Amino acid sequence: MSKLEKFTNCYSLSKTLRFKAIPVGKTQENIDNKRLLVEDEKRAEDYKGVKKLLDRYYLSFINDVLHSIKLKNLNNYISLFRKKTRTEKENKELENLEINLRKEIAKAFKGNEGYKSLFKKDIIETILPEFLDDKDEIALVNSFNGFTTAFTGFFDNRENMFSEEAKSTSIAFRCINENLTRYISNMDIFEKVDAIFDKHEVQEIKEKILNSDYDVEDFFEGEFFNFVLTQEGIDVYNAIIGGFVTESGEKIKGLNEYINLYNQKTKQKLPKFKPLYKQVLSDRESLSFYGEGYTSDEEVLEVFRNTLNKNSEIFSSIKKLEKLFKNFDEYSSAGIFVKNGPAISTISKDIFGEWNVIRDKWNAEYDDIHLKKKAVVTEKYEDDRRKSFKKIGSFSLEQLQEYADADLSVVEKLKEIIIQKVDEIYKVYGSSEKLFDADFVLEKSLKKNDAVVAIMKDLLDSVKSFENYIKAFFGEGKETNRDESFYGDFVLAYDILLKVDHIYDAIRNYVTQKPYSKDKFKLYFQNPQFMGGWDKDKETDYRATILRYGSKYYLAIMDKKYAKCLQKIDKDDVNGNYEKINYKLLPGPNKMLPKVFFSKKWMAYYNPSEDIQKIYKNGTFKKGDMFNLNDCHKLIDFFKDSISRYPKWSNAYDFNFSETEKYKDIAGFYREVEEQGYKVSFESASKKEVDKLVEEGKLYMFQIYNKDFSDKSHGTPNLHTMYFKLLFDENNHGQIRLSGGAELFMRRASLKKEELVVHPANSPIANKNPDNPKKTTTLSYDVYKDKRFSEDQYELHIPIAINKCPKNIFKINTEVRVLLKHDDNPYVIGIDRGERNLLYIVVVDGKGNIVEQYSLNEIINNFNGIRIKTDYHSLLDKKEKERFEARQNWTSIENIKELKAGYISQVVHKICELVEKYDAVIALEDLNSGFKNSRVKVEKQVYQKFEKMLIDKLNYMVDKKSNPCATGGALKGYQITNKFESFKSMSTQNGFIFYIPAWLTSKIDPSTGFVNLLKTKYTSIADSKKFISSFDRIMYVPEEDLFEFALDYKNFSRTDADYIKKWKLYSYGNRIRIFRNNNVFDWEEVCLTSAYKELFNKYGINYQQGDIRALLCEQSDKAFYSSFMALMSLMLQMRNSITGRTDVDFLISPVKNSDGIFYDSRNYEAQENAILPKNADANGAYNIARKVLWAIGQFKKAEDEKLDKVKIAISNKEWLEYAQTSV
RNA sequence: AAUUUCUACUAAGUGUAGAUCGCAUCCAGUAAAGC
DNA sequence: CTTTACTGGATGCGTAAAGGACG
DNA sequence: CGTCCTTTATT
Ligand SMILES: [Li+]
Ligand SMILES: [Li+]
Ligand SMILES: [Li+]
Repeated sequence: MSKLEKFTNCYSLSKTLRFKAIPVGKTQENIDNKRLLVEDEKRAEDYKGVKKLLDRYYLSFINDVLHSIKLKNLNNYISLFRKKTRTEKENKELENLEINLRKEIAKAFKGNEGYKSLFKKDIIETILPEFLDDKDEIALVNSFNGFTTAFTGFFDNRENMFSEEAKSTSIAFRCINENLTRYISNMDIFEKVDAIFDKHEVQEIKEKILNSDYDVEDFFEGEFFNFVLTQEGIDVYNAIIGGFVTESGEKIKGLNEYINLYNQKTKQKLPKFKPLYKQVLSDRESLSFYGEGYTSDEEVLEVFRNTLNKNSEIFSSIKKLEKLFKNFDEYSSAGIFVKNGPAISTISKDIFGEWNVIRDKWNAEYDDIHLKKKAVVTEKYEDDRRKSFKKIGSFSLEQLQEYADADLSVVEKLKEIIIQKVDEIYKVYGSSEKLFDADFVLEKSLKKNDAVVAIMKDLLDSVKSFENYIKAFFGEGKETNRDESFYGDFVLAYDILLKVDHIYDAIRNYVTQKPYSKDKFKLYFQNPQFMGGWDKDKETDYRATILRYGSKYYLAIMDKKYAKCLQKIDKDDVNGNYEKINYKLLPGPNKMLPKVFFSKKWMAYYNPSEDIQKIYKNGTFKKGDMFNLNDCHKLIDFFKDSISRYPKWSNAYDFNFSETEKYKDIAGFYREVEEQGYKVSFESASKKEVDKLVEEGKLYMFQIYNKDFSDKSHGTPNLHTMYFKLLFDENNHGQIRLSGGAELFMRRASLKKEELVVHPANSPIANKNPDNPKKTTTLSYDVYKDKRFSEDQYELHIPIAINKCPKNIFKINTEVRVLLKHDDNPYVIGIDRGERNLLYIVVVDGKGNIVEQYSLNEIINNFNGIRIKTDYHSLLDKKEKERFEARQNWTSIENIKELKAGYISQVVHKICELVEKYDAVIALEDLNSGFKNSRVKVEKQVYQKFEKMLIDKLNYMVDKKSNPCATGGALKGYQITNKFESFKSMSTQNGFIFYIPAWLTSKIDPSTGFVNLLKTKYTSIADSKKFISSFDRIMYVPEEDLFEFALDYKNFSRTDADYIKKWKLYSYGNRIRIFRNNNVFDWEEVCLTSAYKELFNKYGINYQQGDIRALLCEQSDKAFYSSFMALMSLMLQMRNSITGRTDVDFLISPVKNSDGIFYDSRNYEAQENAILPKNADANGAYNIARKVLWAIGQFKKAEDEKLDKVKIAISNKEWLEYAQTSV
């Protein structure tokens, strides 16, 4: 109640409502007969074409400056960029260059005298008719002579490219903010990593790529940046890091690939280079050579038959390649060699049926020489054999034959395998023989034809495996004796079998591309600015306006021939009438007031004093050093008077302006003009005459519609349906505004009506919810799946503006802090991410007490005593593998983003219900860019989506049950998050949302606050002795069958964070440890007390004998100390989880609380209403909430002027003192 | 298994509950197969 | 390195009346 | 000379 009511009418945001439009009467008939849709359909294809040529001219104009630009003082900026210590005044110096570098580039585009005419009608009527050289491209631009204003929104998309500000679409942004920092950051890495590069390695990149035209060290110089400003230069720059592939097909390595190889052999971490992003609008042709994909279905076939049939050389290559293996014995068994790699364990199996025998046979050879009888199997001898067994490049056929135990002979069993593999290829041809015939004609498009592709995929994979098998027989020699009589034939065939590798590529890239589909196309009705705005004065100009016949709204469109048809209509007293809109709007007071009252047309009529004309030009009314109060007043009084003399403004609106002596800035005056400048009203217009204007075809008319508008619906409306009703409701005092810019699309059907999945009428359908007690619905009418796509649909996109005039103006992050300082029992919601639970909620009160905790793997809703629980976590898993296995098999890739978004809508609702009920703030994890990456297949892309749709919902929060006119309803929705502009603008707090660090959120004891600040990984014998002696005591407690480890953290290093210091550890409980190598489980449950006893017996230790600290240090053997750490590590292994297993994810603590009992999360997961976390996941969210409860505690001390100075970001040291004092 | 549209439904009969910012442009990211 | 897919973040607009060109 | 398309103006 109390907190939420304050946040209404806070800021201005826009949304868009969408509606199926349905033609009224003869409207569609006259539309078809006048071919209006086909002209817009043909236009929307031509409009994408004219835009392509327009990009051609922009890119040319773009590169005229970027080729010849040289940046002033680029070096001087770069030095400041890599400064190790910048001061806050020195900090300000770097910006002004960076601001001027964008200014230097941005003005260089504008500096051309042809800049301004790139975004006016001249570019289509004049400039592009000159630049273009095609006779057809010249004609597609003439057809658009009428329509240049239809490009206005496209010209806006192009002036952003020439912006000077830090805007993501600006070219100046790309070159300086993005390319430079990446280039300069690479500049620092090269100096650090110059060491590893061989002089030939430097030259090989120079030889292959740079052509010795410049050296590699040249690029990382400051003054060579001007090369990479263009896309053409970047491709060369990105090549140094990435490399490229020549025409000759050699994979040249790049500096980033070399850094990895050094790091993989020496196990160090040197950073890799960042490639540079492309430049705006570049038509970038890649440098690496590739064979172009097939244009059409017919090509793919004609390649597939000709290249793969029996006659084709590729099959002939198999037909000869087998002959060599059948003739294998004839050639020297020392002249043929099997290459060495990891793929040779498979080879050992294909002969004698076992993988590791070829490895194990050779390991007996390397051992006997290099195994002196003392060792027998030291780690070095076992490990060194791994070094030798991959260094070997190949194996002689005779060297393999020696390994095998008789009778088996490699060459005879090699002759066995290959006949089998050529036959399996022969078998796929048997199934696929129909594809090859000259006659055969395809039933369905290749992408719609899963049956024909699986046939191609089967023949291609059967040919791919035989080749991929044979490739290992090359041996990369480089070999002393090669039975070159054999290999010469072998190379002749295999190089021709290598031709499939391009075909497997190109075909995969054709078959797997999404099928052709017809996008919806905007309707214009022969007007470039059709339906731009709703103002009644413009109704003739735009030619579309809204009508109302009770509970149904229509969209009327007046044909070009009859622009003023609806204006001559008057009320009919007796017969039926429509309600016709009388929309009136005054957009942009700051722009519209000077435009009209300083215009040439009215500059004479209003004679503004000589003072005025200088006041506006000198900008004395604007706030700043220029601002004068009385000067601004003179503009306000001038604008006030001239509006009163203005007829179409004064009459249309009812204007109340507070005394000019009361305004503090010109913004205050424009705001009232903006606020009082909008009026929506209706008039009466005869139904019989309007309907006559439809049948005549002078007026087209569609009904605005969604399913809530049906006369068969008795259910709660869609949230957007409410907004639409409110726009014209008389109780909407400007909260929601009908804005201009609507569009009307035509989406032709994409499915056939008869073919759809139909549940036949009067035949019982089965219900899928196992809780629904009615398992059958017998309907008297058909249910077509996706019926909305089986017929042509009209689309109407109506933008609205919510709170265009914000009354309540204050800082939201501050007002949240003010009310948390004064809430006696404030509530906090805790939301925790995971891979075992997608989202987990924990709700706590002002004292840290748990009221609610449940996982959100499954969404539960009840309606009218009907429960339904949907396992959205299962749906995301099955749909994920329905794309993985779809990607492998070339099949269709299912969409999952809708599913994820559909999941969030149920979650987004549940938090808002929780926020409404408990009046609770929200607590999320502080994640920067890095944490998005995950080791295993990730749904945490759901988490990033969870934020967006949550923040968006809180931006205007509505409950569809509250009365719209009441607070929290449709007209007065809550706004409890700062307006969403970008993810990068965010701070630690966003209104009710707090992004809090996750350190020590999970691996902490909720019962006591205990944490593992110990490092236990094994370093040496000596450190373990210093380890043990630090403890206050190590003892055996026999009456409890536990070991007790009392310690003071102050004796250990890097333990400053903990508050209590004095902790007594225990071996209580069981832990989980992962193996390092059949067996039932890949993990085991170690019993701690039953393992300390174990360890203390192996080295003859009297653990019973009082304190054991001196006793354990007595030992002199490494195996005792290296094993002790594992026992030590498990005691502190608070969180025990196992991958992929439902049962295991529990938190167990080694400390006794105030009542002497350990925290086992399992002793809670059984409870329904637990008072502590049930699992390591809920423990996270619980602490995430408490981290904020600490932040609320900070707010309780400070004073209302200074809450902005309160920092919500917890220090690691304050949090431990709080988790241990709270209990 | 209907939907402005998405998700889950059939919810008592052409639908139910929740959510839904469109349009255009620039850019990037992930997965997969081949090399 | 490439190619295909699907997916998402950051920008602009969400306008009437002046302006001009045109038959 | 009225009509339809193009430009414009910045709290
Ligand atoms: Li509804
Ligand atoms: Li995926
Ligand atoms: Li179904």
